[PDB]
Amino acid sequence: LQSTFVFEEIGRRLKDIGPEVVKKVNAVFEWHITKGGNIGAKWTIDLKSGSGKVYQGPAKGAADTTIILSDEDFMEVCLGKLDPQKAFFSGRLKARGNIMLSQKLQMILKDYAKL
Repeated sequence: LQSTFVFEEIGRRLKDIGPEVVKKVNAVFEWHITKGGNIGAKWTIDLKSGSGKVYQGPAKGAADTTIILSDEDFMEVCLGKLDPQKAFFSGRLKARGNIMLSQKLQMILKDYAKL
């Protein structure tokens, strides 16, 4: 899966910026990465306490938001070739629970990525 390198890089960056992100975000994001429409990987980005954490599999507690999309579509979002809001409205990106939290996540992580 192409997305594995991205989740690992998010975990490495959270070592440095995690405390500041956690204050601004305050939530737990679960990711179901599909291939052949079948779940090829699950990840959690826990931005709720400490320096935050990225780990494999479902949230240890409740996830605020769950996003489901293909490995390819996830990579296209990360490469700026697919707008995440456009993918959502076209039905390529599924988001459950608190949908707008994940758009907050998008904005904050884009800000830090520019530093």
